[PDB]
Amino acid sequence: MRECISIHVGQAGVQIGNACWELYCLEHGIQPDGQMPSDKTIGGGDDSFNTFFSETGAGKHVPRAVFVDLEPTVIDEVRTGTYRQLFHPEQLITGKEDAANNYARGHYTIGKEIIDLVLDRIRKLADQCTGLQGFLVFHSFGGGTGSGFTSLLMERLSVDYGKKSKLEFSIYPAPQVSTAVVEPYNSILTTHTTLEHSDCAFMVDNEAIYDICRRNLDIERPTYTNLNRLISQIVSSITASLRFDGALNVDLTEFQTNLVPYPRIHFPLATYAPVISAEKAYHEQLSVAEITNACFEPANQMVKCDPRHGKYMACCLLYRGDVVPKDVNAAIATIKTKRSIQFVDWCPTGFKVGINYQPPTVVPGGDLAKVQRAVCMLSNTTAIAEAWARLDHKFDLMYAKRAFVHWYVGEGMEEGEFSEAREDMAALEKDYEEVG
Amino acid sequence: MEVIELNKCTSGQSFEVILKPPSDPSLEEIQKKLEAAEERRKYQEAELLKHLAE
Amino acid sequence: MYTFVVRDENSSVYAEVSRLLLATGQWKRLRKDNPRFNLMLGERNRLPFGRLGHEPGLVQLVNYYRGADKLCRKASLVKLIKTSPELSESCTWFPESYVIYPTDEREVFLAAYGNVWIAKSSAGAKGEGILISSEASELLDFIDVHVIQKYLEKPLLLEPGHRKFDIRSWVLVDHLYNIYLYREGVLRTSSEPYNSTCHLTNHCIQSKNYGRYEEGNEMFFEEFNQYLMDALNTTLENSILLQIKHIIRSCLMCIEPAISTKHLHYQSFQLFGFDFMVDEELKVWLIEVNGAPACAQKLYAELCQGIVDVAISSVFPLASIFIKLH
Amino acid sequence: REIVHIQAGQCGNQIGAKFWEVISDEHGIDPTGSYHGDSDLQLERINVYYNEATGNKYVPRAILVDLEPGTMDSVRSGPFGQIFRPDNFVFGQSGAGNNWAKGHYTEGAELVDSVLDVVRKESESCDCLQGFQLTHSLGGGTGSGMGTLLISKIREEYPDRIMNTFSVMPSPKVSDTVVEPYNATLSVHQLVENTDETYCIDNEALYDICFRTLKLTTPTYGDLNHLVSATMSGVTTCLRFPGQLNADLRKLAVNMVPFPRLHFFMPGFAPLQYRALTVPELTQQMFDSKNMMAACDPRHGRYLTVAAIFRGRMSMKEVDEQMLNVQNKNSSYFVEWIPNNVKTAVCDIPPRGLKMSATFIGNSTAIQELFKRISEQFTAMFRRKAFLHWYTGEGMDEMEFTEAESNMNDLVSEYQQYQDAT
Ligand SMILES: Nc1nc2c(ncn2[C@@H]2O[C@H](COP(=O)(O)OP(=O)(O)OP(=O)(O)O)[C@@H](O)[C@H]2O)c(=O)[nH]1
Ligand SMILES: Nc1ncnc2c1ncn2[C@@H]1O[C@H](COP(=O)(O)OP(=O)(O)CP(=O)(O)O)[C@@H](O)[C@H]1O
Ligand SMILES: Nc1cc(C(F)(F)F)c(-c2cc(N3CCOCC3)nc(N3CCOCC3)c2)cn1
Ligand SMILES: Nc1nc2c(ncn2[C@@H]2O[C@H](COP(=O)(O)OP(=O)(O)O)[C@@H](O)[C@H]2O)c(=O)[nH]1
Ligand SMILES: [Ca+2]
Ligand SMILES: [Ca+2]
Ligand SMILES: [Ca+2]
Ligand SMILES: [Mg+2]
Ligand SMILES: [Mg+2]
Ligand SMILES: [Mg+2]
Repeated sequence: MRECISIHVGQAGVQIGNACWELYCLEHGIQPDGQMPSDKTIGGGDDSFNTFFSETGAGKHVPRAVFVDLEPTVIDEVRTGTYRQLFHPEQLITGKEDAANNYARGHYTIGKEIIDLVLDRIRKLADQCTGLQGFLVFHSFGGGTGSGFTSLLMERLSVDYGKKSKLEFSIYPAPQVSTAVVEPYNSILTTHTTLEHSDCAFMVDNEAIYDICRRNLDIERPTYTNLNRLISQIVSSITASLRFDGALNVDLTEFQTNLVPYPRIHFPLATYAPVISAEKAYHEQLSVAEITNACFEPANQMVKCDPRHGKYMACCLLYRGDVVPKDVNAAIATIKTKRSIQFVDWCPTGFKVGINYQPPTVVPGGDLAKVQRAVCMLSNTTAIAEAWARLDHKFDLMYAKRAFVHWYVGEGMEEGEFSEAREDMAALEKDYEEVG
Repeated sequence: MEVIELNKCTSGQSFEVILKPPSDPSLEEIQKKLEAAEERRKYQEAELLKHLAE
Repeated sequence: MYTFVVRDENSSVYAEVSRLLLATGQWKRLRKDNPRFNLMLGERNRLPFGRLGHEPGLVQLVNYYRGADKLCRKASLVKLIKTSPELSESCTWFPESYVIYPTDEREVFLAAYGNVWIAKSSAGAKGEGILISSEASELLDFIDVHVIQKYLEKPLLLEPGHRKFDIRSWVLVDHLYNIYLYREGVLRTSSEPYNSTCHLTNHCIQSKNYGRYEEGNEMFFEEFNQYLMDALNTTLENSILLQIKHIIRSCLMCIEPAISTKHLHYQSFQLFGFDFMVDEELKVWLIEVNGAPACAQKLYAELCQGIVDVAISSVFPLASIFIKLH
Repeated sequence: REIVHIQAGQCGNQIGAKFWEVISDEHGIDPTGSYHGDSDLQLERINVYYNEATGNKYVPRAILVDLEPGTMDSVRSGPFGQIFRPDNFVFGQSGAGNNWAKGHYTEGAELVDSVLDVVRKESESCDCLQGFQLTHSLGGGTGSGMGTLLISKIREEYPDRIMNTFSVMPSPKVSDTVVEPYNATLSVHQLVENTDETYCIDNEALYDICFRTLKLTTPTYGDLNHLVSATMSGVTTCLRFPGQLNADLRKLAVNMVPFPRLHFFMPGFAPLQYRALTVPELTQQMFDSKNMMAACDPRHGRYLTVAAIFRGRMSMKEVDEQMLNVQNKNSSYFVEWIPNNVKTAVCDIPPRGLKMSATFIGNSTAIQELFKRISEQFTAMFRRKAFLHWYTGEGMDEMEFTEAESNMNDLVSEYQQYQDAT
């Protein structure tokens, strides 16, 4: 067994981490006090769930997680919330004042003063590991901390844990879901500094999550809790293979092996189905054919783009619930004759399939209905470059007038870092255009 | 259409289907960047205090 | 209030559309790069489809289908017809065609090789770039991506004049992927007797005798139907339009899964110009599909108004000249 | 994360007093500093503006400054006058004679250290000081001259903290002396350099609203100040109440100020009766020029950034539909090169006596009109060196007037520069 440390950075990283660990405990039969009656080995073990949870002699199951934020009000909710008893205090790290939506302030000014404490707390987690695989890193693109501190942390993790895999779950900014004016700057600055240190990164567009919450859950004005419980179902689908007995995506390395033929193009598109309203007075359960077809609906993608106008480099289907391989193949055959699925010609036209028999777990009193089967598709398609072009265009609009740049220079950043990061994104856009 | 690498266990199973075949910066360096930005912040503050002293 | 932007200053059709939109008092034109629009009249090339449908609270409609170029480029249209099972290599209404570069199909073309062919490209404009020849060597020496297409040696000739023509049909596909065929088409005729300028019917290429038989070498349906009755004892609908409707519907149904916007975050409509040849057996052949067509001067008013009614006000309601093909 | 509030001179202390009456009522604090509210939302962020003294008393983190006793004896006798910390009243006896030089260079300079003593005492019992807010006028002597001297000395002692002002711009329609354009031109130069956000309150705009809209035949300063404390309560709502927002002063400045010198905001309020106001009426009115508190027409400029704060219980779907409708009807008046530069914020706690309200904060290039009109009034007198002896008698030279005029004209030019940017 090989351990995984999760790192949540900034408000969005922390609140999503809350939602994920709430869900994990429900999936594994772990109560909020950390106890786990099914675990008949007290004080330790090397089961699959031990990749995410350590154990104390009192039988408490403790997330291998650190929460980091530059101000204390979000993590203070963790310290006093339902799951307060779950986390060691050393794992919840807060500063005095935040990065004010300024990458430069999170990276240079405040980052410099807190990074060694964060690394010291992570090292304590790593010293509990018999064989650490690497890190899962959760943050917003748009926040000062999420962008600026995460990129500093990623650089230092590469130094201190050179061999170890790093995966990101990144929240891509959408004005539907309260954004700062400067989030295009922060997104581009953090992508450029983080690109070479991330092996595989899952972007979640707040616009897509927002729309699914409106259209499928009939929530007129989604809250962060609504957004985060939906996001945590997708994260759980992606990480289920590390926490349960399985044979696909068993370690962090396998995500790169299966999804990323070229290091820079390491942003797989996630599509999830079905999302069903819990207050649905009457519902009808969808079949394997139907949820697999739904994975090629842009309305169900985590990033709004059009895969029919890109090319695929890799594709994984992750099913939870009542699914057998025979159904998956019949559904794939039907879809391939009806959908625009074009692979790049230097790659096999195939699907790696994983099935976990336990149907998705849902938070009691939540917005999501229990379904007999669900699937998350991870596909590396050039179509996701649409989101980069959108973001790069907004950056270009503001940067041509140098709007807001003085805030970043004022924190010790040089204007040259702006254009350097922007030319890296242009190269990245050209890379997608070459392969697609 | 071919099914390969079928693995089964009590929790589920995994397999691959194929439709068609095909046709870092050091610690010192980061520290220097951080110190360079700090120095520029220190320069700008000193210019401010010098302006205010005048 | 509805808002739109103009990004193709050379479109005669949407110049008249935007003029109509403004003259309704309920549409306002924004600068080219204001993203807060309802309607984009996009540019012919490099239209940034990826930036549409992300402005919160705005219904966004554009006047091009992303992916429709596959039908509207010559080389790619040949590939589409050949490799689409619904159109098939057996397709009876499209001349034998091969894609030739200066994958390539030079060998299979030679195998097939009345042996007159025509070579063209979509880079060919204003008449030049085209070569009709009976020896394959002269055609390939002229090319050195082009298409080599069987030249229809037996075209239907209008009398008097013994003269070749082509038929342009205008087709509007709305956001619901309804297919609307403008009831008025145009014939673009040669002013020169056909001799096996009198082989290329393009309006610019047309030569003395230009305008002799009809204003600007353009014959409309009322007269052409009336000629078909007098000379051939048949009708335009029976002998030609049934085939035209079938071809239009086949082409557009074929790519519908690849380009439809019915479940997308933005919506598309598009005006297409289809070009047909008629042979002497009254068989209709597709020659080209044009993704950015102009219109006949007399028909500019009616058709531009119909675009606003069917494609624009259907999505943006205010306060039939088309045949629906289904 | 604490804010230290400072109020200076007659206008600054009278508007300041009303501000603390209003927000004390919103937070459930009685005139004796006892909390008698009904909701925990009232206390959750009470520490932003109030210190807790034993007996669960809440004392405003407010410093009251004047160069003469009168207005601060009025505050002390006022409704909530007992709430303020007695040590936090810092006053001289001489006055400043509506003279910026006396506030800035002579009478004010004798008093400023002891004010900075109270500021230091407040700042040093802060867990993590956000920054400072100052209320003053720009047309008199103490708030104008001594107030900007305070800002300069605060910036030197706390160079990394945010500084905000609610600044009242003079107008001949509502004028005490003819030297107001001199006093205001000298102050605007200070504000350009040493504040992060300045909320521009034009007494001309305030008067016209009381006369034309509120139908007040004879507005008093009290009527003007009622509009101002209401707007002050609105713009600080996102600091004082638990929202999904999570914004400190620095975050507000980062999102609202794209170029360091262009940090002068037009505020606005709606409504300006027991009748239920619908969301469309609220949104239409808060963007109406007639609801603006800087006498500038937004249709004469372009918006760089806008914040719109709605208070009360209402449909947010409706809020968004009307916001997006207002933008389409004003498409021409937002700059295209700052994407998504209109922020909508909601707070479920309505102000006293209103079911719903809306506060507008606009960084518009139309604000140049305010500075242009002050520059014109300045130059009409300065061309003849009229009334200058009051200032040269305090040791100022004419060159310092020429520089301040020059600096303001530069500010006007920069606004026109970005108004024409495409
Ligand atoms: N889905 C989701 N998005 C969030 C959440 N919280 C913030 N965001 C988004 O994250 C971006 C803002 O970044 P934050 O994570 O809040 O900022 P931060 O990392 O704490 O940085 P600072 O507060 O500037 O120090 C915006 O685009 C928000 O829409 C959340 O809980 N869920
Ligand atoms: N296979 C064929 N047989 C006979 N004539 C043909 C032909 N292909 C093309 N032509 C003639 O050549 C003319 C121009 O051909 P084509 O349509 O390829 O050029 P083009 O794209 O410039 C006209 P458009 O304005 O419709 O785009 C046609 O009007 C037709 O008369
Ligand atoms: N007085 C105020 C009040 C607000 C607000 F928060 F909106 F109420 C704002 C404000 C404006 C804006 N804008 C202004 C226009 O451009 C969009 C962002 N953003 C924010 N955010 C962004 C990130 O989350 C924290 C608060 C706050 C500024 N000044
Ligand atoms: N809105 C408002 N303006 C005031 C008030 N008192 C004075 N003013 C204005 O402020 C200017 C006079 O400055 P003032 O504050 O009285 O002088 P100071 O005590 O030396 O700062 C003039 O422009 C007056 O119109 C007030 O209570 N409310
Ligand atoms: Ca165990
Ligand atoms: Ca590495
Ligand atoms: Ca004295
Ligand atoms: Mg934060
Ligand atoms: Mg053509
Ligand atoms: Mg006075």
